[PDB]
Amino acid sequence: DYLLCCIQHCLAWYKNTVIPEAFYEDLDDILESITNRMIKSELEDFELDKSADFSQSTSIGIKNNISAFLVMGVCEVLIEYNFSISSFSKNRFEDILSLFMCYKKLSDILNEKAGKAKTKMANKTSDSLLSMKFVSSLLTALFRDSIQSHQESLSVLRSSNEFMRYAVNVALQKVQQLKETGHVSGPDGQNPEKIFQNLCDLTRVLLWRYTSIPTSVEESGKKEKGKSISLLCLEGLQKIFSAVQQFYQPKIQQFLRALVSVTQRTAFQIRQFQRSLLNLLSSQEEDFNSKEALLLVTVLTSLSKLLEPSSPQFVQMLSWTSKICKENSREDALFCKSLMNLLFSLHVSYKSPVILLRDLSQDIHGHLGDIDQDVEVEKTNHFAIVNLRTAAPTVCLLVLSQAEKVLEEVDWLITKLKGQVPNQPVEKAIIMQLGTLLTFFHELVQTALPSGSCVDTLLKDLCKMYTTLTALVRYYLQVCQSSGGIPKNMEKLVKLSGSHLTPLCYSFISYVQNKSTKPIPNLIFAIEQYEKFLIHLSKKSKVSLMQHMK
Amino acid sequence: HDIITSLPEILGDSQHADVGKELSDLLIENTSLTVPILDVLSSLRLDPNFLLKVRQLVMDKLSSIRLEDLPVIIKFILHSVTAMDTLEVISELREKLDLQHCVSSGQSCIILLFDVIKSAIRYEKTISEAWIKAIENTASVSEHKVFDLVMLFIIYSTNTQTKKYIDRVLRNKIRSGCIQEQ
Amino acid sequence: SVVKSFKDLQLLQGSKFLQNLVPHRSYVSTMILEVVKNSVHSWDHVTQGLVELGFILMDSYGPKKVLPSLSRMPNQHACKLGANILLETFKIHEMIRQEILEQVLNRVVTRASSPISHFLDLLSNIVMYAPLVLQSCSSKVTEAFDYLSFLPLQTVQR
Repeated sequence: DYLLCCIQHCLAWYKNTVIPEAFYEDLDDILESITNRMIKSELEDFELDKSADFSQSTSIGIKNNISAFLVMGVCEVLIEYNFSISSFSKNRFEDILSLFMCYKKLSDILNEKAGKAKTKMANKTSDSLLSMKFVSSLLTALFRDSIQSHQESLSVLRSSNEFMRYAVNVALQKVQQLKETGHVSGPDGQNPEKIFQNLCDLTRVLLWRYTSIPTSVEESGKKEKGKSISLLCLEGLQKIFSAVQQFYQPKIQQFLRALVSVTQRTAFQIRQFQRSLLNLLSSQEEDFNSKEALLLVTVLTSLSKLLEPSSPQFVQMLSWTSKICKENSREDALFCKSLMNLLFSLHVSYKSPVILLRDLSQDIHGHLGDIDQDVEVEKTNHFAIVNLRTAAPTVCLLVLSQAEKVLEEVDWLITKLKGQVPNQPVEKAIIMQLGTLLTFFHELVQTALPSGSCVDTLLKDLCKMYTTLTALVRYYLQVCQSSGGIPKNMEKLVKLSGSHLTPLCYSFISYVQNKSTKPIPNLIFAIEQYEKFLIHLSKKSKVSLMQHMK
Repeated sequence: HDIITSLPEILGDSQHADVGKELSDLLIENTSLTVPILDVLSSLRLDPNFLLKVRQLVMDKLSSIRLEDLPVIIKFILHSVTAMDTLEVISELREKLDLQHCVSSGQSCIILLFDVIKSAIRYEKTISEAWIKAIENTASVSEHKVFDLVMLFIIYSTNTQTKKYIDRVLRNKIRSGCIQEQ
Repeated sequence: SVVKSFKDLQLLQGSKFLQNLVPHRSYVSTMILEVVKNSVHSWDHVTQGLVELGFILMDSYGPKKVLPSLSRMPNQHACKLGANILLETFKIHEMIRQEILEQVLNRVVTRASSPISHFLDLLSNIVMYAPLVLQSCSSKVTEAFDYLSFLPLQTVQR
């Protein structure tokens, strides 16, 4: 296999470069003999599938398994050779098809034998030996090329759908290699620029197959609906974009100039990708390939890292995303999760999300209802991507984790403000966030969550809320002797924490404990510490904060 | 020198042991051909036991080597040192070496020596702690030699985990009436 | 302080709410590098601390868990501070070459068990920048070639 790959690459280099005397023709005609005899070989020449079952128990099965992998690689190298001779001969394409049919026979035999035991060997998902240069060439030729001198002879290769999914699998494996290592396996997998150039060319090809030919042309079979070529090309897209951001961050502009700053380029591409997602969604499919939707939001998430939070295209992105969040239902937890993830990540790097957190909690409280079974609330108006099976297990964890991040940021602010002693507007913004978060928790505590990680995480975040209030009143204990008095906005906050939050905290602790270890004691420890430090402050502030308490 | 160095391209993988025997027999015979022989023997296939025997066999002969090779021989001993024989071999070396006998001629060759050591000990930690245990464990004889100061200084200059360790050791030594002016 | 630097900056950049409030204060990373520009003249006394520092950043926050943001980025940025310092120094303090170089190689050769990817990356930039400046400190490489027999293959090739 690997020897032959070297020979035919050497020989291609010898054709293209060395000639522009009586030696290379030896090897040519050797190769041509190997072609014609490897064609008319079949499986009892190599005593395969029948006499040895390639078994990972015996030595002879191991011999035949090693032999089969050698054969598969030989097939592929002679594919490359027969392609490399001529300008699109019919006969050579017949040879290539015969070789691939041999290879594909061996692959579906080995797959049965990796279907009896587990897929613990990474030896049938081992590399192809085909150059990435080659496959880029091959895929441009297969899909985009419509030159009539080559069309008649390529139309036999087009008819092999199996061949095309093999080809895109090969290209995906090269991409996966480049991600996992610094580089891919075969020849010119060590000059990054050549690898970059072949990526770009591939990207154009896979866009064309994605964009030109839709996915709703499925006339293959109902096993091929997770195996569409229009899906495989998009998988590469995702992996390409990640790989080139990861390794080739200083060439993204010259990467998009293959398909004015990065923003406008990327915005028009997004427009095409998000239109693809819109038309996918707007089809109104009841089967609903969530796979295709997931890859579209994944690629949009990968690309959206290159929109500046000050750009109008950023705001177009955000408005578009919020619109999909306000419109499109799409009943699959991971779909909703990925979209919400993108929206929040984008949103908060433009402004605080606590309005959006508040509206999502309003939806949760609407849909679920209350602990007391006598509060009729429905706020389904706020966000369409909120269901009975979605928002209760899944959305709660994300909105609470985001709220935890907010509390970390105000903790950092409070720590920095304690260490400092620009004073007043800082604390005004802090209490704005904390008030709206406090109404957010007031809506959440009323709801009935499932008994998994969700309830303990709600109790843990409310412990973090009381810890942040404790740090707040500690800084107020530091400052209230120097200044003399408390700002009026803090007095409203402590009234709202006394009246709204803490009673319903106790009610929710009783509600979680009645239905049939450390966190609920930690919450009641946190609330009593909150009350203690509030006693200290109400004494050392000359303001009565227990008339606001009950 | 030429034909010897040409031995491993010549031989297959069978007739190694007899060559080993004969070469070690030549090595006790002639001191001139340590270096190229030791090179050869790192390239052929031998029993570890044989290596260790030839090691003790060269090192007994360690005073008996002209300076120029002395570098490369210690080079060998301390690339070839295992983790476990460390303190014996160091003790033997520490005994057998002098920094007194040799002495433009003496100093350049000695300097190369200390370079070779610096390398060995830079690039392998266990020599250092083992080395000091092998002076510290020889607290007994008031009579300890030039090497031992030179080597503590050096290790202080290099790996710095040992500095406290060197200092306590160097104090215990001075108070003990070993270590002195002359 | 430098870990601390990077935690602060990371938190800000992930978060616009803090960016509205806080004035962009220079970060310890940037200040050190400015020391490093100013170092050129007469600061023989400063440079011997830099080196100690940079090899402490790399040695402590070299990668380990493959042989995430929190265990990765303020180590990555720590380590990658390291390299920036020591490259920048190696441009201008021509007497702490063979003391960077010889210490890189000293952590190259023998370990081969701890991941040293970052160190060869450093070494590539270092040499590339002026290899003519390692023909003023050359013996230290050629005495590290004598350990090439004992080294894993990626190490050696790379």
